[PDB]
Amino acid sequence: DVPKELMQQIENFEKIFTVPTETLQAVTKHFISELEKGLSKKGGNIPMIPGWVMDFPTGKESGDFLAIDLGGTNLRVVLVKLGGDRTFDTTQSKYRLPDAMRTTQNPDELWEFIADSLKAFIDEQFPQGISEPIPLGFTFSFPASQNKINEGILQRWTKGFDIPNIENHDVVPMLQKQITKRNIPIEVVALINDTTGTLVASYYTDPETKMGVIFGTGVNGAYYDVCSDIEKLQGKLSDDIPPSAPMAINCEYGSFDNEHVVLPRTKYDITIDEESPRPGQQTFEKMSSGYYLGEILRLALMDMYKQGFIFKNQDLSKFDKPFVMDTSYPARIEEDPFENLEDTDDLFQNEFGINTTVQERKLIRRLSELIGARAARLSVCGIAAICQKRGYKTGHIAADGSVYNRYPGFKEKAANALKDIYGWTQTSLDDYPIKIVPAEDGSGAGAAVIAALAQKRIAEGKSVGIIGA
Repeated sequence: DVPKELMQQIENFEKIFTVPTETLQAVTKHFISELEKGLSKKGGNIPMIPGWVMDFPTGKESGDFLAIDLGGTNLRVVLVKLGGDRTFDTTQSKYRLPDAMRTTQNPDELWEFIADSLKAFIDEQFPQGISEPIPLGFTFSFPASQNKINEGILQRWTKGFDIPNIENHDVVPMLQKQITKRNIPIEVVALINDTTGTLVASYYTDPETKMGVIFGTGVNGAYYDVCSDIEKLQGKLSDDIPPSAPMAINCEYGSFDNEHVVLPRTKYDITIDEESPRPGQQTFEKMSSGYYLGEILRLALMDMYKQGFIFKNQDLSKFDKPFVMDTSYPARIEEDPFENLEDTDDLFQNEFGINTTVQERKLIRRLSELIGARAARLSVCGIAAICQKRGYKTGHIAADGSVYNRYPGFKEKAANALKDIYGWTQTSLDDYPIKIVPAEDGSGAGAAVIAALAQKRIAEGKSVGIIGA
């Protein structure tokens, strides 16, 4: 179809958004230095946080463990029954978080709500009551600091929360105090980030697990390093931790390349960064998360409109507004099945009142493929850098997040990007030596499995954090 003028614009967009193999290998190479710098005494833009998990699950842990996940809307409560055979059973209940609870002015209140919901859960699940205490792990996916598995210092509220006297305090005793007040025999023994549970719960059912990874609104990965290779813990680990012990690391690598030395940032990426809540931060997350792809698309289209190629004589009042297109716009455009791109045509007409021609839809579609492919390719550089740092030649990468699970074609493109990085020659994704597979649940199962490892150490008197606490 496409006229010559549009065809030249599509070829300019191919040059802006294509990230060839050599760029991927240079990004990856710089990413491995940054991982190592984050583990050093001096530190770096990647935090590389010790997760205080110092054991690999054997797959034979068994018994009843609880996990709670404090989310945006709901408090989720999970009873996890470890089978002792690399399998587990879960039972969950969701307790919607009152509108007014997120912003209470009584700091005890939230902990009372969590303990009351625990009480109702336990009532349904253990009708004859419970005699010996059940270990609990708390997925607290707000910005926090820890020096041992069973503390959690809030650094700053997020997602609308705004409760006084909690920032800079340990939240574990606040929750434990309300549990003990109601006489529930539950012990809080672990506080984790959901990415570090993703790793640990997938390892329990699949011992080829080399990493846990999230491809969602936020991006993150966790893996096991080795305590002798972590310079910043030198002299902070008591003698009951062997030098070769494993140490789970929560990278928090969304800040990779805040120095702007390797990522292929375009004019559109600079504009996204400048219009965001925090310009200069979360650089790798802005370059690789699915959350920005409709806004990238939007800006490229606004450029074409302005330069007189498309949307001639249309009213753009509804379209010309930042973040009017979320991730599901490009996703739907990529899924449009037929050649004349009828779903895309309905979308632009119904949402924005814009009538397009077929040729305009082929440029929109081709733009949406280029942008979803770039985000998939860049998002695996952190996987490759960890496997190359640690020398994993084979293994499974446990993945989760809404982009990984739902964005069209993200899984094939992420796998093929690994292939390019490594120069593999196999031709089916199933024979690749490093495979991306569906993760187990990190918020639920993962916190419970971590609670099972911490409680065994605590019981034996072994260290669960640095000398001091």
